[PDB]
Amino acid sequence: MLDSLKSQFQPSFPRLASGHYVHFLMLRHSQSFPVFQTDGVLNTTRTQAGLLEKTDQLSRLVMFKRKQTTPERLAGRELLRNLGLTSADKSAKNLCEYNGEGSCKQCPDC
RNA sequence: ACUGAAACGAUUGUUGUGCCCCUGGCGGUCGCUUUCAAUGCCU
Repeated sequence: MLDSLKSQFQPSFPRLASGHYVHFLMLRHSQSFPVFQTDGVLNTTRTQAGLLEKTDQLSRLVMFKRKQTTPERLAGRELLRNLGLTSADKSAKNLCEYNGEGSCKQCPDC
């Protein structure tokens, strides 16, 4: 499989966005009691139940972009530190810190 | 530069501590192992 798909991707990262999108379609299944909260309650919104022309509204749980992207993002940074591509030590030449001035400008996460 | 670029309401926490299905209660009451029988027949 991966040997055939190597044609689709860019050969190096472009300056301008070119309009090649690889989309991952997933079902995230709860396995033990997640708590997607802000403001002290589980985040919810009213939605229509389904696309087939319903009158019927339905309160569904919302997992915000932050609540899923950051757990993916940070699990990449700890892998890069374990491979020794980036460092946690302030005296290293390949330091990367998640939010402040000390963010790298080179590493895969950035 | 989409009023733009990146953006975890988070960290920690035992529904806990004590508690006797407990107390009282007769398997009880009535009941004939009974009824009939030649140690017998001869010397």
